[PDB]
Amino acid sequence: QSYTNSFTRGVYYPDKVFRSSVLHLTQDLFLPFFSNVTWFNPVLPFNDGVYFASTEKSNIIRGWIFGTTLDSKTQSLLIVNNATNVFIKVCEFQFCNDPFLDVWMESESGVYSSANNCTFEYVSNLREFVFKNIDGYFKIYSKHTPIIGRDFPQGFSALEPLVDLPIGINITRFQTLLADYYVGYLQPRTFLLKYNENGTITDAVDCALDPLSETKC
Amino acid sequence: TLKSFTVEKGIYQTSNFRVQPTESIVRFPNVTNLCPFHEVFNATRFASVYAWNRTRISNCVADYSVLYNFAPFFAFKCYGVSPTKLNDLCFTNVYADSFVIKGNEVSQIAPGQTGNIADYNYKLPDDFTGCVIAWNSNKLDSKHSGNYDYWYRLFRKSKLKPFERDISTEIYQAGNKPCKGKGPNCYFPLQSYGFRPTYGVGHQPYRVVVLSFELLHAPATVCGPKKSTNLVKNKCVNFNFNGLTGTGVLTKSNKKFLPFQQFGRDIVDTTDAVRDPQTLEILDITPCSFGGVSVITP
Ligand SMILES: *[C@@H]1O[C@H](CO)[C@@H](O)[C@H](O)[C@H]1NC(C)=O
Ligand SMILES: *[C@@H]1O[C@H](CO)[C@@H](O)[C@H](O)[C@H]1NC(C)=O
Ligand SMILES: *[C@@H]1O[C@H](CO)[C@@H](O)[C@H](O)[C@H]1NC(C)=O
Ligand SMILES: *[C@@H]1O[C@H](CO)[C@@H](O)[C@H](O)[C@H]1NC(C)=O
Ligand SMILES: *[C@@H]1O[C@H](CO)[C@@H](O)[C@H](O)[C@H]1NC(C)=O
Ligand SMILES: *[C@@H]1O[C@H](CO)[C@@H](O)[C@H](O)[C@H]1NC(C)=O
Repeated sequence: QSYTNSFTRGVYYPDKVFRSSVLHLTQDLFLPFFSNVTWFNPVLPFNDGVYFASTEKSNIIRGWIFGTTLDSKTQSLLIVNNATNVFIKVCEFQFCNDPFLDVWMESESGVYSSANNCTFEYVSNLREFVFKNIDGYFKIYSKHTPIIGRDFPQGFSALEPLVDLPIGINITRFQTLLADYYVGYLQPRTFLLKYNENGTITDAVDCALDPLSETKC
Repeated sequence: TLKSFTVEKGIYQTSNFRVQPTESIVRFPNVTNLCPFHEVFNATRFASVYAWNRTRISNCVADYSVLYNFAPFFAFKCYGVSPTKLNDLCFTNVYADSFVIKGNEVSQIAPGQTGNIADYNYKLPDDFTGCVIAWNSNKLDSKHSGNYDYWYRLFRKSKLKPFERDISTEIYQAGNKPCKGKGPNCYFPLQSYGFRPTYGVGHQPYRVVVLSFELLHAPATVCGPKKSTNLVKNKCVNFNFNGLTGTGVLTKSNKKFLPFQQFGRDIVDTTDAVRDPQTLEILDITPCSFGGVSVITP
């Protein structure tokens, strides 16, 4: 594991309101410009949301698990994007420590060991996700820009909201489910977002980075 | 306005004119996901009262008015809020109960009541907010030989508490001596019914859905269903779109929204545009004409 910098990555649509050719000064939880990003199965904390980037070719990433203690005594959220449809299941799954399958078969979901109440269920190249939790709602935003090359592209990409869910649970620890990735932590900030003719976010400016990027705000 | 009876020459300002609305438009989203309580109300077999199924109802739209006509509920008692208020608060983690009990027993399923079933089988709290519904089931829960498949508790060395379920099958003790097996004062605390199609009205089986439902509060609030009306364009109307309420004229537009957006806003705050949840068409909202009504006198 190493430490790198995120140029201008992590900017997403804050709300579901259309705006045409404008500049909006908003306050929200974001990933600060040029913050320190952990580059990587340890357990990582969940401070007011996380930003997860993944780059792979072998498709080893298979999902995520979230919870407060993961002791099978409090509700845990499992997201598995196996091969065709994504399964979201919210309960006290008795997960195994290391769910790994050799290599065909595409079976044997022995990730968990026992079942419980299980209230909520749901079905449906530089993959970037933002996971936020607020007001009892879990919000997952995603973007998939096919990388042209092999380095990390310092560029701007807005993240459209993939799903908003009323799971209504509590989460403080999150892990990763395997068969390179980047982890960053969000903070409250104020941003200036630029909107084209088509309610697309094309550029963003922070308001706590530099002297110039405060006079701009 | 001038507070005088002698108006001189000039153009005097006066009241204001507005174009008042004439219709009301309400357009809630497509009505797709609703629960087939068909599985909850039209099943072949139900559970015994001692092992009552706490049926879970979630993630759908409340449409049980067909059950008003398809199933003529002879019993309908609601001790909580009025049904007319059910649109203000909906339910997501709501529970339902399925009972198969006798005839002269539906009166015992009521708050503050006493009896064998109320004390040993199913006890409701004093502050009970729910609806009891019952209906006769001779045609599908009675048999000439006898429906020996529904059981009920008779003996227990304690009283019950609101919303408690017991499945215990251990023998009941009545005397001082320790007990191993039946025989003497040591009875089995489970006894079945003997429903037949030719019983009297008070002994025929009643399928009793004690909708002891509530559990309204939840991060999610799957709701009851809303009525929608038609849409009127090029006219001054009072509109309500998914909780956004206003007045104006809804004309055709050419803005290219993105698939995840609902409303639109101008440079300041105002809801310039909107998207209809059903036909998925951009609609421009323009405010009603208003201004001054100035007067010219010589
Ligand atoms: C993380 O990156 C920031 C850049 O803003 C730097 O100031 C900080 O020292 C870094 N932390 C490390 C390398 O441990
Ligand atoms: C359902 O929830 C209750 C309490 O929340 C728990 O005691 C019970 O074990 C759960 N059911 C299962 C099958 O785990
Ligand atoms: C908006 O979408 C249209 C779709 O044809 C595209 O031509 C245009 O370039 C986009 N952006 C602007 C600046 O309007
Ligand atoms: C839902 O959308 C379909 C698509 O045309 C339409 O046929 C149907 O009538 C809509 N339902 C409602 C509630 O109007
Ligand atoms: C209740 O559960 C039993 C099994 O425990 C089942 O046979 C019966 O059909 C169920 N009835 C209802 C009310 O769904
Ligand atoms: C459902 O039950 C009602 C109750 O009488 C009945 O009228 C209706 O035909 C039933 N529908 C089906 C298909 O089970």
